[PDB]
Amino acid sequence: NHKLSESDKKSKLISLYLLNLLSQNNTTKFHSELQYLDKHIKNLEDDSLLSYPIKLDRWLMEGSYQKAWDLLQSGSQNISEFDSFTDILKSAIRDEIAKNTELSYDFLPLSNIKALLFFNNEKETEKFALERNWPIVNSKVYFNNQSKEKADYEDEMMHEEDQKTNIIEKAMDYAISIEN
Amino acid sequence: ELMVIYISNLVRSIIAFDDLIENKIQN
Amino acid sequence: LSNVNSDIYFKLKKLEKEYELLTLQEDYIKDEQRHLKRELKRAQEEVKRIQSVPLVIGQFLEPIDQNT
Amino acid sequence: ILDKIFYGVLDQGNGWLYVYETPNQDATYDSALELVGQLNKVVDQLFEKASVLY
Amino acid sequence: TKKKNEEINKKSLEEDDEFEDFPIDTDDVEVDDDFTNELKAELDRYKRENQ
Amino acid sequence: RVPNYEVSEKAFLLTQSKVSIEQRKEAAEFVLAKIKEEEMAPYYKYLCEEYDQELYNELCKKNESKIKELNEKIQKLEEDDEGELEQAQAWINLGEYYAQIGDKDNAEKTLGKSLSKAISTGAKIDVMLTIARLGFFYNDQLYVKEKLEAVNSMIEKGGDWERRNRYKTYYGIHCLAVRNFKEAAKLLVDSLATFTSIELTSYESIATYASVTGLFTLERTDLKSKVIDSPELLSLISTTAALQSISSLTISLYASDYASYFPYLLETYANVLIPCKYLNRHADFFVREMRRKVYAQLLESYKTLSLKSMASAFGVSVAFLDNDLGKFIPNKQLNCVIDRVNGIVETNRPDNKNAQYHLLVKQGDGLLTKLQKYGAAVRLT
Amino acid sequence: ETHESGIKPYFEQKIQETELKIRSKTENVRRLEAQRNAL
Amino acid sequence: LHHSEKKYAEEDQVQELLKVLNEISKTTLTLDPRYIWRSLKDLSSLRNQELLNAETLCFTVNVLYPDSSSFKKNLLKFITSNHKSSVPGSAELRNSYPASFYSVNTEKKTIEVTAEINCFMHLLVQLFLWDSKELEQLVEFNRKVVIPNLLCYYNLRSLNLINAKLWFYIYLSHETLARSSEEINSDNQNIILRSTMMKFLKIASLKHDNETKAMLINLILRDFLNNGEVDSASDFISKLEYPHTDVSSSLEARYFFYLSKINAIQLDYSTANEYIIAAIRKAPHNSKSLGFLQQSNKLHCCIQLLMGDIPELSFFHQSNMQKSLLPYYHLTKAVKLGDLKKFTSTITKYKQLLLKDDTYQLCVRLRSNVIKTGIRIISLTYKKISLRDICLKLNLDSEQTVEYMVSRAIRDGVIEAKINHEDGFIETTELLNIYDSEDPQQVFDERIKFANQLHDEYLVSMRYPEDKKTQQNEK
Repeated sequence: NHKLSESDKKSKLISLYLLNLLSQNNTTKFHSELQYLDKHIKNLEDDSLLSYPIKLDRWLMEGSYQKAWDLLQSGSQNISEFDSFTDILKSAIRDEIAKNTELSYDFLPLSNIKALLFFNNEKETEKFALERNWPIVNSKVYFNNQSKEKADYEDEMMHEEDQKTNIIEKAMDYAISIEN
Repeated sequence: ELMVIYISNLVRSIIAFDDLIENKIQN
Repeated sequence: LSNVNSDIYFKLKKLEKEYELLTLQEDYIKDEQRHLKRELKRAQEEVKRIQSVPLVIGQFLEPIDQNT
Repeated sequence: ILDKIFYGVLDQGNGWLYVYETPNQDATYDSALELVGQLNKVVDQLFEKASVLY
Repeated sequence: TKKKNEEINKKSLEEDDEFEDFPIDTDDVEVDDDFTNELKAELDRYKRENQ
Repeated sequence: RVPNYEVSEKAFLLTQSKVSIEQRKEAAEFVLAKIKEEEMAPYYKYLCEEYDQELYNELCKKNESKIKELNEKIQKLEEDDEGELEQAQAWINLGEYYAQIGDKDNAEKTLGKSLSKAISTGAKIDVMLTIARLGFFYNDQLYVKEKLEAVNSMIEKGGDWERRNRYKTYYGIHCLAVRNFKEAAKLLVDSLATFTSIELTSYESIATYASVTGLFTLERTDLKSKVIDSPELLSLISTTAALQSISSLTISLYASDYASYFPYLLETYANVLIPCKYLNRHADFFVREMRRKVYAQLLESYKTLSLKSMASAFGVSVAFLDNDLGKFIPNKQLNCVIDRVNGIVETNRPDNKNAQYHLLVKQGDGLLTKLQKYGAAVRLT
Repeated sequence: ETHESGIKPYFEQKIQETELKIRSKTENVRRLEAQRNAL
Repeated sequence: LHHSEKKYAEEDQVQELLKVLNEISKTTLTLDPRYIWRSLKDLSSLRNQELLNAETLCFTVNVLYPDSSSFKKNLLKFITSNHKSSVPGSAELRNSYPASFYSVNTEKKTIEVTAEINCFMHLLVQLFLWDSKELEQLVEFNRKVVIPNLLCYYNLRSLNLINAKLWFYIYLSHETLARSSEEINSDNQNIILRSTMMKFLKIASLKHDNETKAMLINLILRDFLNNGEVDSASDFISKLEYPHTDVSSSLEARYFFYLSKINAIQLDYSTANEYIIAAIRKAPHNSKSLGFLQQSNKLHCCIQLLMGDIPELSFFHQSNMQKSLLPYYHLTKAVKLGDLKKFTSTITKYKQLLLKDDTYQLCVRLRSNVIKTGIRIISLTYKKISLRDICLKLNLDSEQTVEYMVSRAIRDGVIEAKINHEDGFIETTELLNIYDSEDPQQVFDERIKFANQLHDEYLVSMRYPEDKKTQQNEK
């Protein structure tokens, strides 16, 4: 019970921490940290600067990336060293969507890639495509390539016989189950 | 079979107790 | 509790080989019951040979007995 | 179609009538549904026998 | 009575009896749509005659 | 006894403000005539809420009259020497007075005396049922449930075939009144043949209700045999309006003219489901089911249909169809999805090996749950 | 007494281990014995 | 009057004590004494109500008293000293018998009986404190005494079974006083409460005593939920030293309840749904489990809504637990439709009720789930649907915003569709018949193992009573 045990620096330092966990792109760890604080910030410290990372998590959870992106930008008009985690979490947004859009279709018009992932220039677009192993031929991407190639590489590992489970394997287990 | 052997055990408890009971009556 | 400690060295060391023998007896009887499974089947064969040809047709009259 | 005197289906989008006769369904499994059905009564009776333990 | 100690210890941790705090404290998913529907089907026919 | 069902249904129209203003007041004149005739002063107090003190003086008077009549009679009878027989017949007349005034509680008490001295087993069953009736009069179904249970104990103790016919109809009404429409469908179609008029909701009402329970439960095939070709329903013809409305509906379903089906559905909702008390509460259950069952039959006959074509046939809009069907799909009888853009309603129904796989895997999982529970229990004990 | 309360976990480990082995052995050998006799 | 009642009351206790005492000192059958000890407490708790409860005081005077006399004095002093026959040796009803405690010989140290009598005396004391609510001073003092007294002894397996009930009481009394109103001294002692049950986890693990291990693990995990370090719980729970060998089915049910809570917030419903259901079955179903029954129903509603499942409407309707499950009911509807507006109103209005049980924490996160669940149901109904139609229905801002919340959702394969933006509809990804697919082989594999496990279980167990019955004398 209070004797300081609070600070002006406390609200600030807690906010930056939280922000850091989001830039790692760990939803769980963010929740874990939150629960540690939760009781002691409910009305004792209230929610007014601590609010910036909670609002950001919320939107991304929902999957409204549009919304997330807007607030990131507006964070620099309510800068309190927010900038240092802003930049990281923007690269995060693009990675997440890219991963999703593999399952959706194989082809995006050059204009659609730029719009969805929030590229500001076509330079950023063609750069990112190279790092995702997609060529750009005639202004059209080509997700077709990398998807097949990833399956091929995965098939080479050693864990593995029991993970797929052979027909020969299934029978043999049941037979000795009986003959124990 | 669990049940059938189990029912026998319950009865076995009774016959065992009787042995002790029957020894008292002769004494 | 000084007393218990002494016994580990003396008595119980000798009895640890005795407790190995109980593991051996356990092992042994799985093999013996297994054996009687095989035997069961082989005995079945014998019975079947009797059932077979040649045979002679009779007329059953009455029982005298559940098994005769 | 509903009476089941030739049971088919009518695709309007092509204006065709496909008619189907004897659709395959696991017979092995037909025999198993009655077998599982018996097992279910049996476990209720068995427990009732085993109510003597309590 | 053997269970009784474990059960008493456990109830405290759950929070007394929230079941009895609650009354002190304070297409079955949504409404039948057929009344409304009456109004709709009739209006279809009105249009339909004149179509 | 006899007036109670008539009184209550009129009282229920007056309660409702849904029905036409004309019918509500047409019913006002009629309920009033029987209110005075039977002296309903204790019972008027229940009815006046839910939508003269003379009725009460008339009451109290009727009380000392009919109340006294039976009293001194009952006493001369208890003095006179035959205990078993004479006292109990008199206690049956005692229960009749409370039953006239619509007090279900005191009727129960005196009729209990009647039973107490030994009477014919058959006679005891008649008496239990009388009490049971008064449970519908209040609309207390919980009351009926327990009363009817005591009858089924005595039905086979006696051997009574005579009282078994009544029990079928009362039990039909019970099942009808409650949410389970399954037992109702069975109990009531056989109460058609064995209808006993004596203290029960008219024959015309029973016939209508049988059809309702018919439609909800029974397959297209199973409706044809048991309801349409049902010899009684054809003997009774369509005279009353409600019978006509429900009957016509049945017919156009089988014949699969779906121009005339949906107008009949509107009619049965107005004139049959809402004014019947039992089916006011079940209006929702019945109409949602009918919509799903007709649409299911039409989807079975088509790999593919247009939305415009399904709608046009019904006599509802394309917009209207689109909403009403999307309520019914996740409850899963229709078994279809709708391509909005192409406008096709494609129909996907399994009939293969998959059918026999689901049934097996589910039943066999239900069995394993039971083995675990019971096995683990017996080990501990 | 006080000394021996402290030094006990050296001794206690070995004897309690050994005892557990007896309990499980007896259990097994007599269960299998019943099976063998029936067959 | 007063004396006679206490004496008779004391006598009743003396009878019970003697049964369980004889039992422990005659051969080794550990499990039977332990069950007896559980009933003895309850019997005594129902007893106290009547024939006065200063029967404990009586017994203290008439036993060998090392520091139990002064502790008892301490107890009356809290609740104001009332003396009336409270001086040691002013009753001798042992009478120096070899049948009911030899008063001289114990003092001499030729025979020893203060061992067990001491362990029991603290147990009686704790039971009385909690019933009354004699907390404050007595709690700290109790904790202080019992720890050097029980560690004085060379710990048995027997002794361990008694002290796993004492450990619970230490934990409970400290907590209850705390939630009444905070104090500084209460947090100083908190550090010390964590350290003692935690150190003891290692001791209990060497002794491999099952009752002790189970108990300590539950307390340590509760402690972590109180203070909000999910991280600490992770390291602790990787190792599973939770025995399930012989412990009370009630402890098993309590353990699974912790696991559910933690996993859920770590975004796993695969394990959570299994453990809260499992716990209901393990838990008794008496009128003493009303607390437990109710709260299991409450956590499970949340777990299913989080995954995206809609629980039975029937589940809340047909329950007698509907009164309580009023917030949960409302959540279920809001989510179903995908209507955003209803959800905001629900969660604000029921803030306090949800916050008691900390389900409120879970409910913020159900904002994602409102929108997503309405789209699971809409894809199911309409196979191919324009983003335009979705937007108008559920109020969602524009076709670009809906695409983003959906794109994320289908990666995880909740909705199971694929987007076509170069045409402009979203097309459900069918699996249709799965018998046709190779799905059933995996289903079978598991089930076979479950059957196999029960057979082995039947077989080990069946023998257990039989071994006893044979050896006993029979006619």
